Amino acid sequence: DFGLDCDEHSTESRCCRYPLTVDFEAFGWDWIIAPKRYKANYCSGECEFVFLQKYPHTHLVHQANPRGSAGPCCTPTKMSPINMLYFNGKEQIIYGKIPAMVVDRCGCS
Amino acid sequence: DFGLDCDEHSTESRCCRYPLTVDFEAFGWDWIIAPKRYKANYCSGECEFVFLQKYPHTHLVHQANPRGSAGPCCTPTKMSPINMLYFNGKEQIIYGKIPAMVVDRCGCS
Amino acid sequence: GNCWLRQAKNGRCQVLYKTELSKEECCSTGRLSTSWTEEDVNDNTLFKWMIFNGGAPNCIPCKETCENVDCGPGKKCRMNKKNKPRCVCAPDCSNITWKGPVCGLDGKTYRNECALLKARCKEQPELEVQYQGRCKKTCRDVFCPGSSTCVVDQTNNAYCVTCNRICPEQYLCGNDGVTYSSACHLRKATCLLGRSIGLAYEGKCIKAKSCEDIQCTGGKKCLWDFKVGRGRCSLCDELCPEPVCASDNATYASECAMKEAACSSGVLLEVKHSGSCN
Amino acid sequence: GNCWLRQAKNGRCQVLYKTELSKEECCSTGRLSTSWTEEDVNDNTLFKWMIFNGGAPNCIPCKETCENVDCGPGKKCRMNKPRCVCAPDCSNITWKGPVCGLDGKTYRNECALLKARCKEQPELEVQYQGRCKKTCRDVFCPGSSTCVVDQTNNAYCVTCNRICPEEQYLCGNDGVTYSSACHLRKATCLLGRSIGLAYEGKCIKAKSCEDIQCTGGKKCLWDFKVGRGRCSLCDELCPEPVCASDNATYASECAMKEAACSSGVLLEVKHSGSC
Repeated sequence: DFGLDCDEHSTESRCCRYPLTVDFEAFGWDWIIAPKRYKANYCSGECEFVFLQKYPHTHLVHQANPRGSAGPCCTPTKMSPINMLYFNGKEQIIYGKIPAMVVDRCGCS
Repeated sequence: DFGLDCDEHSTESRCCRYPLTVDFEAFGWDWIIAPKRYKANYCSGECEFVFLQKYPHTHLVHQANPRGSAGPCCTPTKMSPINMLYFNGKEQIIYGKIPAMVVDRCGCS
Repeated sequence: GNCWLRQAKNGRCQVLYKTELSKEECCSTGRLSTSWTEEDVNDNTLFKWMIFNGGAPNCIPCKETCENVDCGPGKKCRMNKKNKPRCVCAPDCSNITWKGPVCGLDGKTYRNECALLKARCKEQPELEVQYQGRCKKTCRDVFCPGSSTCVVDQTNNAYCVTCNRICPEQYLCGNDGVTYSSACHLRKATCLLGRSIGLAYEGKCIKAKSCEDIQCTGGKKCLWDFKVGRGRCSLCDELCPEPVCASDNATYASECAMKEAACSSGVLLEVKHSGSCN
Repeated sequence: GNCWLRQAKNGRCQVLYKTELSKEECCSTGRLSTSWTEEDVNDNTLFKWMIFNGGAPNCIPCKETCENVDCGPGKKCRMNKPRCVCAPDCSNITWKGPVCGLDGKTYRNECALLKARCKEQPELEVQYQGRCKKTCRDVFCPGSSTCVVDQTNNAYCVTCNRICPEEQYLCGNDGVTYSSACHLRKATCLLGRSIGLAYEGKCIKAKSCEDIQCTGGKKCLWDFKVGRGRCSLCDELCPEPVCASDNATYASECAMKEAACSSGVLLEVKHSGSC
């Protein structure tokens, strides 16, 4: 409830999380055994005023408006791991939990 | 040792942390007793390839290039609080840690 | 007033969504947590409350009860302990014929398929049954569904997986002394074997009689396996931070220290068992 | 080869900074942790090692001893690998004893506070000499600063803004009318402790809550100890037990506040723990 989820049917301008399936075979990640595909999701949309901002720093910097400071951008504020079975660099079969593969939540930073 | 720090005299194109002082009086945040000023810093610079990316999710979304996805942006990957003394909404003197006021590290997300 | 994505546990509004909206506009969807505040205030006042006072006060939740809440697929609305509507996992378990435990992809045994579907919904969105029954050690009497096949990981856990049966038509030498024409081929054969074979070195296998016959590359060093009479190129670049008995029948303080000694001496060492050889 | 921001604890390279450059290029700044790998490889292979294998192997640290390292202002290089340690200039400090940091913590001396500032807390400075104190009794603030206490009675030396721009009347819990928030804050600051806002508008000589009309979704709470009311938000929820001023025990401080809000009776904590 900390973020917005959208889909293809949404008409949402704000920073929002959308669906996306990643298919490893199609990406060239041929060392992965399982899973073959997974829902990674992604973040998209606008960051105006302080909408969807969790950190006071963000708007403090925007008002200070210093040189080189771009506007805030829509970005993951929470990530989740996925469990994978894959071949390591020695071609051994390894089960491991791989951090930060999935976006759980999007916000403006 | 996880990020780059830069000053006005850097010729660093990549995502980097730069200094910035925030002055609460100048901002008109007049409920703040102390401190009057602090070092907030800010993030600026380019994010190409997989440079300065901590999360594998970032480049995976890039490869897929779904509608609405913007390239990775240079953003805080680590924030710090500051101790503050201020008047709360009841005008009581409160000491507290205010989270995410300072950027410690910048990265491409 | 202002529209917020949530009422915090302290009861105040957080996560600004929109400004200058009436309640009717802010609350016009089925989204569970959306909340509203009446007051329109200048920026600084807003910041004052959001940052230093725990959120905007007089936060009014759009949904006071389960009426009109749209939890989405496989979820239902139920009032919680603090009397607030909540979306809770309610998977349809109605068409499930298998009644016993199941082994999830995560390698964990679930009580039954209904419990796995709950964990999928609650925590692990990529969770699925990989095979029926409890999870197993070794592939003995593991019968994988359909045309998937059994392999074990580094801890002897059994998984049912689909082997990449078709490689695209970079030589490697496996620790089995077999030359493979690519990674894909070595991986395919590994999958069919059901356990790691392991990469010995890049290029074609040679009938080495010692490490002198093997020219490692990529900053690797040759380790000789005296048990099988074949060599192996290993990185030897890892640093070390439970004593083990190695295949040389010596005790080392750690599996990591054993690897350091293997690397130093050019002799392949494997853990025989835990604790001192003596 | 590839240039990396650091060598991890496992010895492998992490945090990709630049690709296709030579050791001398990568290693050409004063950055302590920068590291290099020789092999240029295709993208997927690179991702494979970074994500699934603990980083890029055969990581070669640029700086293996202290020579050529730029630790920056306040710090100096020292072998532990080489490491940048905090070494503030203390040779110029006159005061010798404990000091109270702006963070409210006592430091053994100013030099220790300096090192903590360099190491952990960039905003850290001395607010007054000696140990941090409870209450403002015998706290002698330096310069133009004055003492105030926070919600836990800790003393701070601060600079009480004394300039207010002369419609926004407020009634303080002291029964005094202030012409603005700025004035109430100034008086509070001068008093040395919270006075607090009773309600918007000028104070009225109220005899009960019926005499006070709260504004903006607030409820009147009557203080029977002093015979004055205040308007409180009463909007907070409760997600150690206390003994309240009604001499009753409550499961929590805001359970107490909830009871106060329902009854219209101001309640304060007498002490922590059951009555």
